[PDB]
Amino acid sequence: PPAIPGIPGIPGT
Amino acid sequence: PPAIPGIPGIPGT
Amino acid sequence: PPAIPGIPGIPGT
Amino acid sequence: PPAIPGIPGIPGT
Amino acid sequence: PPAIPGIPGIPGT
Amino acid sequence: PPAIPGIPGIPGT
Amino acid sequence: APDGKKGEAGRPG
Amino acid sequence: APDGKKGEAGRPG
Amino acid sequence: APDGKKGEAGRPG
Amino acid sequence: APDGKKGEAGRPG
Amino acid sequence: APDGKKGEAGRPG
Amino acid sequence: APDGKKGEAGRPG
Amino acid sequence: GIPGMPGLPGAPGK
Amino acid sequence: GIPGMPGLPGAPGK
Amino acid sequence: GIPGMPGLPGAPGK
Amino acid sequence: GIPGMPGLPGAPGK
Amino acid sequence: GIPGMPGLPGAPGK
Amino acid sequence: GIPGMPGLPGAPGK
Repeated sequence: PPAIPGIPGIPGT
Repeated sequence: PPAIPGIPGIPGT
Repeated sequence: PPAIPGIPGIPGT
Repeated sequence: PPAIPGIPGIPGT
Repeated sequence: PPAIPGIPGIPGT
Repeated sequence: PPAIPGIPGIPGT
Repeated sequence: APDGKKGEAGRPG
Repeated sequence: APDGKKGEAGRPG
Repeated sequence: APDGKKGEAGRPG
Repeated sequence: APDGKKGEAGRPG
Repeated sequence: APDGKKGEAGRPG
Repeated sequence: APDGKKGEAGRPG
Repeated sequence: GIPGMPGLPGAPGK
Repeated sequence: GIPGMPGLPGAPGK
Repeated sequence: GIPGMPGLPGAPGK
Repeated sequence: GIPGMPGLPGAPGK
Repeated sequence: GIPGMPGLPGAPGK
Repeated sequence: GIPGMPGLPGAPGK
């Protein structure tokens, strides 16, 4: 089970 | 079927 | 034992 | 035929 | 001997 | 002969 | 085939 | 399967 | 051979 | 297992 | 051996 | 073992 | 099976 | 077993 | 068959 | 043996 | 044969 | 033999 990368965060309101 | 990376978003108008 | 990437730092207060 | 990465864009005038 | 990545630089004082 | 990555550019004076 | 996330565009102002 | 860290959203102002 | 996307240049002002 | 470096937090002001 | 592109330096002002 | 380049620190002002 | 990377979000205008 | 990458944090508003 | 990465977009002027 | 990547430093406040 | 990555461009002065 | 990545340069002060 090779690993999955994480999601980048958004700019704030 | 190895995976494909995602496209980066654009600067806003 | 393949290696693990490091965590990115946060913006300051 | 393994794939080739894309070129990053430049800052505008 | 597979290669090691380099360290990112810091913001200046 | 596996490939070598390129060097990032510097901030201008 | 775990594929990547697509980025958001910037906001206007 | 060592999985990656998810990023933080930006702050308001 | 799934190849990458090329980036956009910045806008003038 | 050569592991990566952890990033610094930003400074206040 | 497809090698990477080198980045541009920033401009003065 | 082709190893990576280390980044520069920022300048003061 | 190797997985893929995700993209970055653009910057806001002015 | 290959490991994954982590994400970036967003930018603050104005 | 390994796939490739995409590029970043430049910053706007002033 | 594959090696890992390092992280980025945060941005300063205002 | 694995290919390489490209670099980023620097930021302008002030 | 796999090669390594390079680092980024920091941002200037104010």
